[PDB]
Amino acid sequence: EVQLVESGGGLVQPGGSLRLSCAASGFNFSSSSIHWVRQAPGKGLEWVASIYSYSGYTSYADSVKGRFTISADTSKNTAYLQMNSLRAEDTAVYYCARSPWRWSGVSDGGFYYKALDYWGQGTLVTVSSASTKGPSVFPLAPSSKSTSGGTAALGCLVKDYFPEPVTVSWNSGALTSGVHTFPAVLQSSGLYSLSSVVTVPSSSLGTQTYICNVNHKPSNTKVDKKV
Amino acid sequence: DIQMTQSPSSLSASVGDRVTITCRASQSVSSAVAWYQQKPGKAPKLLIYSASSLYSGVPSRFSGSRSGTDFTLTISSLQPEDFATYYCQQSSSSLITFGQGTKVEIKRTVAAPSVFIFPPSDSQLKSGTASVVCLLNNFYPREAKVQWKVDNALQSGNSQESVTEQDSKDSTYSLSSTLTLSKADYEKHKVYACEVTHQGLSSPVTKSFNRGE
Amino acid sequence: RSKADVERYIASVQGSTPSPRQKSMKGFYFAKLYYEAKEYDLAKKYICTYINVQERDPKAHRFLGLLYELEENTDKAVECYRRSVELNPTQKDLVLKIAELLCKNDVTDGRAKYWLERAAKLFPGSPAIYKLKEQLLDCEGEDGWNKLFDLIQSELYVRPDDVHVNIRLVEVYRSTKRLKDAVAHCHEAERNIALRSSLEWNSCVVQTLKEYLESLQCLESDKSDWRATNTDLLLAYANLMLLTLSTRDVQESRELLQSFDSALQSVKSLGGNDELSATFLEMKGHFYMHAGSLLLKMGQHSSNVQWRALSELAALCYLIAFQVPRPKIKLIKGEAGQNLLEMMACDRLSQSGHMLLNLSRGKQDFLKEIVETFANKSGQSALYDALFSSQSPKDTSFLGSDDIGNIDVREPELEDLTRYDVGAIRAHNGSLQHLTWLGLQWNSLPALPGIRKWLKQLFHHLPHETSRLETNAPESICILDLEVFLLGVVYTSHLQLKEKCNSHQPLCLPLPVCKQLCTERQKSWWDAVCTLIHRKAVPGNVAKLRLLVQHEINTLRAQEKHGLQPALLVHWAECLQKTGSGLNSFYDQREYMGRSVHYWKKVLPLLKIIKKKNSIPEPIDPLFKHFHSVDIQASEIVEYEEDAHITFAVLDAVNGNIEDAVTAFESIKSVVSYWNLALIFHRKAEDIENDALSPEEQEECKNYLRKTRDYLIKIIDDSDSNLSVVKKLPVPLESVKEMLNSVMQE
Repeated sequence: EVQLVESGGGLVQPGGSLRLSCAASGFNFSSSSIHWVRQAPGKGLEWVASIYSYSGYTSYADSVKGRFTISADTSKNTAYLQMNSLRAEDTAVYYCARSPWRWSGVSDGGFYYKALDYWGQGTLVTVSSASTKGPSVFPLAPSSKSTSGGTAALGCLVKDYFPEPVTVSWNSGALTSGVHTFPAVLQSSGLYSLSSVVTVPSSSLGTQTYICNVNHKPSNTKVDKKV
Repeated sequence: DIQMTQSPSSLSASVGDRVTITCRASQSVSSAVAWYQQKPGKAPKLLIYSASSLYSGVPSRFSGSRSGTDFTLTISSLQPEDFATYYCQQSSSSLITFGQGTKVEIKRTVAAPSVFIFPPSDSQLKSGTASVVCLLNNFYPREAKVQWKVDNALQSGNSQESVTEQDSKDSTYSLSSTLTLSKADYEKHKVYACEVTHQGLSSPVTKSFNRGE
Repeated sequence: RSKADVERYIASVQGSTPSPRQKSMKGFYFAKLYYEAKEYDLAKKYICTYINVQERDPKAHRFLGLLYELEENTDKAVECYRRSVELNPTQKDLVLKIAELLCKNDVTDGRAKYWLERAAKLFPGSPAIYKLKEQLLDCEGEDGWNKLFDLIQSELYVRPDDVHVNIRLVEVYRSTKRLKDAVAHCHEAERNIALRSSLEWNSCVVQTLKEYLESLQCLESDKSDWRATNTDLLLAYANLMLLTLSTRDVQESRELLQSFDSALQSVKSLGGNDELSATFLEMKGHFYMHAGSLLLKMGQHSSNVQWRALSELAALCYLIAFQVPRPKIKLIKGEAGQNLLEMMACDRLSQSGHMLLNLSRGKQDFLKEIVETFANKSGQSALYDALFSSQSPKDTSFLGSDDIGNIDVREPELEDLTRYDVGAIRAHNGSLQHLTWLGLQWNSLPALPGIRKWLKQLFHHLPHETSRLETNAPESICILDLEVFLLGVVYTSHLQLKEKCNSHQPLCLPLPVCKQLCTERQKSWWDAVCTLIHRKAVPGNVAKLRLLVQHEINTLRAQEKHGLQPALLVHWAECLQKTGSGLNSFYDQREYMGRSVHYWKKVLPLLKIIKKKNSIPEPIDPLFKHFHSVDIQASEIVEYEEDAHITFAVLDAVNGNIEDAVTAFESIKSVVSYWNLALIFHRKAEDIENDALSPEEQEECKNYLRKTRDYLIKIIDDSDSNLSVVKKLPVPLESVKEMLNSVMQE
C-alpha cells in the first residue's frame, strides 16, 4: 500500500533543465525526510540532495550544489528535484527515498539520517547533446571453417545509435540459447554501440538462416540483418 | 570531508560461506552508518541501520558491527539470493556519503576463453570506419587483459571493451573488445592480432587475420 | 479641550466667513487646535488646505514639517522645512534641522553634505555640528552595502517566512534607491501566504509601492507594468485593513480607511478588462465589508441609539459587499494569482454573509428595511458622515461617488455560505481564531458546517483515522483528532463568552473586532500541529513542537487523565455519530462511528455516577474548561443512554452483527432507527432481487423490500406531522423521499 513513484525524467541537452517528481503515498509526507540518489551506468550510489523531515532545510553534494533544487509540497504530497545547468556527467538513474523522523536526528553542525527505508523504482535521466538516431547494423559472420570443432560463432554490430536502449533477438526469438548481447559503450562522438553474438554448430552453418533482429524504439527503427 | 572507503571492491565466494565486507571512516564518526543491498538494475534495499540494528524484514543471517572507525557487514551463511552488490553509507552533519560498493560474485572453477576475432564488414567500410571485434566467451574469473597489435605494433587509447555479468547457467563472463579507427588507417596495415592473457590460459594466446584473408 | 470643543468651532467660524477662500485661510488656525487635541491625521489635512491658499507662509510650512516629523515621514518633513527656509532665510534652526535629518536618514546623496556645510557656518563649531559630522561618516561603503545584502539573502534562503528579514530586504533595496527591485520582490512575496497575514509587512508594502509610484523611476521606465504593481497596492490595503481593525484602536483603523478610499478613487478611472480591473472589483467589496466591520467596532463601545443606527449602516455595507459578484478569475495571468483572488472572494462572501444573517436575525425581514431606507443616496452622505470627517473633499472619496444601484436585498442561502467558508479556510492561514469564529457563527444556524471538509482543505492527504492509535506520538495525528479538537474549542469558546455576557450580542461581533476566543494553550497547539504538518517547522524546535502536540493527544482521545467534562464528551459522541451517519462511504461511516462509540464507552461510567446524584472528580488544569452551565442533569441521563445505545447498534450493524443491531434498533422506536433499519433491509433485498435463485428465497427477498417501503413511510408520516422529528432525521427529508420513489418502482 506504500510506494514511491519517480517521474519527470527523460533526455535533455547539456546546459538544459529538467524536473523530477517523487510521488509518495501511505506514510505521512510531513514527518518523512526526502532524499535523491543518482547512479550512472555501472557506477555506485551518489547522494545528491536531502530534505529534513518536518521543516525542509536543503543540503546538496558539492558535485551539484547551486544547480539542483529539491522541494516538498504538503498539498500535493510529492517531492521534486529541479535540475539546472545539466552536464553530461549528470546522466544517471535518479532514485528517491524517505527517512522517518524516528531516524532523523539534528545535531550541532548539521543533521543525520539513520538509513533509507523506502526506495523508488528510479527514473532515468540522460544528458547528451547527441540527437536521436537509429542504429546501423553491420554483420559479423565467422571467417572459420569448423575452427572450434563442431561450433562456430556469429554476431551483429549495432552502432551509431542514440539513446539507449536497443533490443536484439535472433531469428525473431527462435535462436534463444547461446546468445550473449553486450552492454553498449559511449563513443566519444556521442552515439552508443554494442555487439550481439551467438555460438552455433558449424555443421548447421549455411543450412539454418541466421538473422539478428534489432529494434530501437526511441527512433522507431526496425532492422533485420542476415549473417 | 569525510570519506567511506569500502573493501574489497569485488569479492568471489560460494554458498554457505561466512562473508565479510568492511568500510573505514576517515574521521571519527558516530554510529550513524547503514548498509544496503542493490541487485542489478533494481533499487537499493536497506539491510542494517544504526551500525548494528537489523532493518525489520531483513534475514537474520545479516549482522553489522563496528571497531574503531571501521564498520563491517557480516553474513553468517551466504545464500544464492545474496549474490549482489552492497554499499555502506555514513550520515555525518548535513552530508551523506556511500562506499564504492562491493560485488559478490559466485565462485567457480577456472575456464579458458574461446577467442574469435572478426574483421570489419564490407558495409562498415562503405561508411568510412573500421571496427575490429575480439570475443572472449564463457571464462572465469572476471580479471583479464587484452592488447591490440597492428602489424605487431601496440595500440592504446583507440579501443574499448565491455564485459557481461556472471552468467546464470555456468557462472562465466564474456568480453567484447572494439578497436575503432578510420578505413584510411585500416587500409594502411595488413596484419591484425588480438592477444589475451588470463589465469585460465596455460600461456597467452593470440588470434589474427590479414586484410583480404 | 476634547473632540467636541474643536469640531464644534467648525460651525463657529463657518457661520462667520463661509466663502471657500476664507474657509481655507482659517485652516492654519483650525489646525492650531487639532495639534493640541492630539489629531495628526486630521490636523495634517487642515493645515494642508491653508497651504493651498497661503502657499508662501513660512510658519504654516514649518508647522506641517514639524507635524510630518512626528509622523516620522522623513522625505515629507524635510521638504516642508525646505519651503519655510527658502521663503525666510533667517530660520537658522531649520537649516540645522534639515542638515540633522538629511544626515540621519541617508548620506549617499551629497545634498546631506551641502546642508551640513551651511549648518556649520550658521552655528560655528557648535556641539551639534560635530555630532552631525560623525553621523555622516557612519554609513558604510560599497563593499559594506553589498556585504549586508548577502546576509539577508542567505538569511532569506532558509527563513523565507521571517517578517523582519524580508522587510530589511525592501529597506536595503530602498537604501540603494533601486525601488523597482524593492517592488519586484514585494510583488513576488505577496504570493507568500504567511507574509500576506503580517501586519508590519503589509504596512511596508503600502509604502514601498507608493514610494515607487511617485518615484522618478516609475515614469521613466515604462507605463506597461504600472498597472501590475498598482494591483498589489490594493491587495496590500485589503490585507492591511483586515489586520489593523483587529489589533489597532478605533483611531488608527479609521485613518487607514481614508488611504484605502483614496486609492480606490485613483484606480477606478483607468478601468479596462484585465487583472487590475478584476482586482478593483473584489477589493471594492472588501472596502465596504471592512468599513461595516469598522462601523460596528465604534458602536459596540457607544450607546444604544448609535449602535442600532451604526448596525443599520453596517448592515448596508456588508450587503453591498455580498452583492459584489465573484471576480473574473480566468482573466488573471497565472494560477497562483487567480487562486489567491478567488480565495479572498470566498472570504468576503463568508464573513459578510454570516454578519448579514446575525444582524438580520434580530428582527423580521430587518434586511428589507435597511435597503428601503438607506439605499437612498441620503444614506451615502450619512455613511460618509459617520466614518470620516466631513471636512475632507467629498469628490475624490470613492465612498461618496459610488453608484449604489439595485441592492439585491436578498438574505444569503446557507448552502452557498458553506462553500464560501470551505473555499476561504486558507484565507487567514487557518488561524484557530479564523475557524473558531466560523464554528461559532454556525452555532446559531440550523445547518452545520462541513468541518471535516475544512480540515481536508488545510491538511491534504491526512488520513481520517491513523492505524497506530495505540500510542500518543504526534505522527499519528488524524483529521478526526482535529475535528474532535475544533469541536471542543468552539463548545468551550461559546461557554466562555456566554459567561462573559452574563456578567455584562455574542454572535453579532465581527471577526476582526473580537479578541482571542480560544485559550492560549489551544492556540499554541493548533499553531504547532499546523507548522508541523505543512513542513514549516524548525529542525531545532522540531522536538519541542512535537512534544507540545503529544501532550494534548491523550485528551483528544479521552485517554489517561483527560480534561474532559462529561457534557463535552457526549457532545463529541453525538456530533460524530450524526456526522458519520450521514456519510455515504463505509470507511468514513466506520471511523466516525467508532470514535463516537469510543467516547460513549468513556462517558457511560460517568453518567451512572451522575445518575445517582454523586460528584464528578473535577480535573487538574483541564485542556477544555469545565462549566456548571452545561453540567449533566438526571433529567437527560436516560436520553443519552438511549441515544448511545443507538450508536452501539449502528456500529454493530456496520461490523456485521446485524442480528444484535436489529434487536437493539427495534427495541427503540426512533426516527433514526427507521432510516438505518430501512437502509439495511433494502440492501438485503436489492442484491438478491434479480439473480436466478430458489423461488422461495426470492419471496423472502421481496419481503425485505416490503419492510423498507414501510419504514420510509413511517419516517415521512411522522416527519410531516411534527417539526422536532424533521430535525432528528439523520439525512435530509427530501433524501428519504428520493429513496422511496426508487424503492417502490423496483
